[PDB]
Amino acid sequence: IAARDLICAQKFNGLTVLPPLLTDEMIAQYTSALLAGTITSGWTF
Amino acid sequence: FNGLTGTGVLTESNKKFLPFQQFGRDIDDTTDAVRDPQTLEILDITPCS
Ligand SMILES: *[C@@H]1O[C@H](CO)[C@@H](O[C@@H]2O[C@H](CO)[C@@H](O)[C@H](O)[C@H]2NC(C)=O)[C@H](O)[C@H]1NC(C)=O
Ligand SMILES: *[C@@H]1O[C@H](CO)[C@@H](O[C@@H]2O[C@H](CO)[C@@H](O)[C@H](O)[C@H]2NC(C)=O)[C@H](O)[C@H]1NC(C)=O
Repeated sequence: IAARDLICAQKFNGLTVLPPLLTDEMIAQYTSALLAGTITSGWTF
Repeated sequence: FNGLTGTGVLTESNKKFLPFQQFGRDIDDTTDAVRDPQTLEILDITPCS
């Protein structure tokens, strides 16, 4: 995971990789919210 | 270094170059490590920002 790395995506000649807007934790929270809502409420949510 | 040109940042490294080997390579077939011909110490190359 890109935690300690000193931003080393670029490679020696005008080539860069950009990070995604949504981090993985936010996606996990979205999935958890959807699943809890469908377990408790059904389709009405 | 020894004819080959380049630009970047030099840092001390602790690689394991064989005695007859001069410099290193990378998956992107680019220079990544050098051995300076004055003290025979491995040196690492970092690209510019
Ligand atoms: C930018 O470089 C500096 C180099 O000083 C990084 O600072 C490090 O910060 C961590 C946590 O605060 C310390 O444990 C390290 O000791 C620091 N480095 C040094 C050499 O002392 C900083 O994290 C870097 N920033 C990014 C975003 O990569
Ligand atoms: C090539 O580099 C220098 C050129 O004079 C010499 O290496 C150093 O020489 C001084 C004496 O002038 C010593 O005190 C150092 O310990 C030497 N450095 C090393 C790494 O040996 C020498 O002529 C040559 N050195 C080598 C390693 O071939």
